[PDB]
Amino acid sequence: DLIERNIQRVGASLENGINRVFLTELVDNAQNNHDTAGSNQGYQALNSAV
Amino acid sequence: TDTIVNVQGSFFSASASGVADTESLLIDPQDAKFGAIEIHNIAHGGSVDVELLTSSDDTELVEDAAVTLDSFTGEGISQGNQIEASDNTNTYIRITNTSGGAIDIIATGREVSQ
Ligand SMILES: [Mg+2]
Ligand SMILES: [Mg+2]
Repeated sequence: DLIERNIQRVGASLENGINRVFLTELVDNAQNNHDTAGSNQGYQALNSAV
Repeated sequence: TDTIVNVQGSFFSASASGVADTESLLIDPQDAKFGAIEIHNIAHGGSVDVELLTSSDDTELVEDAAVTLDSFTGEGISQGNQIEASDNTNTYIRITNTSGGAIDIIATGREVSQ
């Protein structure tokens, strides 16, 4: 069913768009930052960000 | 990723006050807890001969081999040495006073694993 396929593509394509807008905002406009400086990335970076 | 702070291994020192005109500081690796020593510094209150000895006995100095490393003159510091001795190699370092009187001697460095 090509109309169902294309309905699925149109849906997924828009959802991807939502996700782009979301992620771009989320990354660009966070007021806080944890500079890992190539080290202690992982749990310590997550905990430091919290 | 794991990050460790490195502190240098145990300090070692031998010293004598008023060592007489032909007497000596016998630096013995038995006094170190890791059993071997690396002397970096020799502070001498007058002229001295430095001698490296191997013992024929495991725990007392009975001279098998003896080499005079250097002669230092005047009062001052020799530093940045790696004069090396250990108990299991039966190695002793001797500093002999050659001044016309009594002097003070302070040797310092660090321990090495036997
Ligand atoms: Mg802040
Ligand atoms: Mg020995």
